[PDB]
Amino acid sequence: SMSYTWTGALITPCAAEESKLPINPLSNSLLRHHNMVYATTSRSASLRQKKVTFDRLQVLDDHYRDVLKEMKAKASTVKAKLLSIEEACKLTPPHSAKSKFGYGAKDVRNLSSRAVNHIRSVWEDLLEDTETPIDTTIMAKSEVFCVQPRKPARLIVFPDLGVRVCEKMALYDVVSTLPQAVMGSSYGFQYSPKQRVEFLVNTWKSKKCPMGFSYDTRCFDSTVTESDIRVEESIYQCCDLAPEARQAIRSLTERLYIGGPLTNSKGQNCGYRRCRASGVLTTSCGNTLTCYLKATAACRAAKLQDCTMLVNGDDLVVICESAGTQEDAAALRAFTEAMTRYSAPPGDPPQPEYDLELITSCSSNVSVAHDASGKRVYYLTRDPTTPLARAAWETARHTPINSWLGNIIMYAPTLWARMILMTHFFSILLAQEQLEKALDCQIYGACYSIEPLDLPQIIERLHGLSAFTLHSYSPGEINRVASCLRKLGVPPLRTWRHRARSVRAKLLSQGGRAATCGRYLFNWAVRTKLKLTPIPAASQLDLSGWFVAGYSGGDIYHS
Ligand SMILES: CC(C)N(c1cc(-c2ccccc2)sc1C(=O)O)C(=O)[C@H]1CC[C@H](C)CC1
Repeated sequence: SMSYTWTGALITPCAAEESKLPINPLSNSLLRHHNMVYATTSRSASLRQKKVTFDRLQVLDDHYRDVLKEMKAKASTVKAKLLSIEEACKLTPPHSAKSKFGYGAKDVRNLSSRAVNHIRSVWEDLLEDTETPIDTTIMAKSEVFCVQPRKPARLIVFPDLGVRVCEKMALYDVVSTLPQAVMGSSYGFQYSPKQRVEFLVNTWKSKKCPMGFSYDTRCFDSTVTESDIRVEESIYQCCDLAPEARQAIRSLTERLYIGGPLTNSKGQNCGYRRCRASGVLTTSCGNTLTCYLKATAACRAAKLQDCTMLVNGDDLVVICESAGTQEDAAALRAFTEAMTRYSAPPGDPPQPEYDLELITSCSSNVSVAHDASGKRVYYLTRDPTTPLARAAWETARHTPINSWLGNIIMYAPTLWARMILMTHFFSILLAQEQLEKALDCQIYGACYSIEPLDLPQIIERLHGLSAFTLHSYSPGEINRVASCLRKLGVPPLRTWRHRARSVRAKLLSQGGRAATCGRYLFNWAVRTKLKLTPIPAASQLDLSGWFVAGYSGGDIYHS
């Protein structure tokens, strides 16, 4: 069927939309070529629509039915708990889009009688009505990027806050446990950056002659069919569920997950959806399962050898036993034809790679650096263009989410995150003393409220002391960063070193934790550097739950 149908009404914004980076003193320090940074707006929704709208082609086969059964078999071991209204409400982000029924996120978290009564009614309605499509709002997603040698905005579709709270009750436990029980080590979100690097290396070194490739599905969401969504529910249905949880999942599947009407911000009827809605709790899990299923089956159809998959929602990387240059190009092409039949056509054609560092998955790639000792240490890095553009944007304007804080946590070991991001921001934060102001950022979709003064502990727990001494990065890595700093017009190492030394000092100076920041995060700043040792408070932080499952668009907030 058509992934989308449109009435012709427009996808509208519910407020004004900024697209250009503002001329700002504090923002010019970091990035100079401001006219290169932009934000997507609804003004380009139509371009995205034309690209996501089309009629899906899908042909299942024995390999597909076989992998599905293997997956359903493992799903059978799971027992999922029904979440209480209180626990569900406790998972709702503080600034989640309010309900159109007279209450918002604040009330939901407070457990106010009004928000709770409505959630129950929405739940009762789920147990009783198994057909009526549930309404969803469509909006153009606002994302910053850097011009290219632009990008039309991504589309987001989500239901009312009431329903979202119900999803959590019926499915939170399922989407957080199942992926893991079904795909095992292949499930990406169970890994912190370091562990992913480790899995990618151990998987790589386990083959005699490794051959890997990343696989980019063209607008994965619009490629998800009604069959895929029922196949996905068929997997959930294998869990031991509470009766109401089972009705809720059956009803959420027919009334929301497979499709439904689309309403813009103005109340108008925009059209209909018959594919994955990016804004429901099951998006991340559903996609990870679907992508894993099609890839695992496709790998058998293409005669690829020793298929080790790594899946993160729609992002997919494959590492396997090479069979020869020619043979691998043929096997890989066969793989794409298989995925195309299962309705996962390629965006950019996959390319076999024989150098791990040359593989981009989750917009990242593994790379080598050296620590104080001089021993080789692997870390996860990525082209810094987008992280930096976004940092500039987050410096010039005020935003709910702080990607820089999230990028510093996920990429603390990188040359760019420490040199630029840490220096830039800690400098700005001190100059307004807000090192204690907790900020919100995201990790695998989930929203987190993190304190900037706790970054040393976090970096040591997640990446290890080496992250503070990495040096002698790879040739490829410095080229990228160089090329990047040249492009956006960012001041050279010389300038950052100088700014860091100034931040370090004013940090060691003022106090305790802040001094810890200066001593650890900026140890690369001084020549007569202090010998770094394990930070006590580190093993005190509850990093449980940080890397268990993906929640992109799932409206989740961990406290
Ligand atoms: C002087 C040199 C030893 N160096 C270095 C600069 C590179 C750089 C490359 C491209 C653009 C800007 C800087 S790479 C590279 C390295 O260690 O290989 C360093 O000391 C850095 C300084 C920044 C620290 C976050 C990590 C350590």
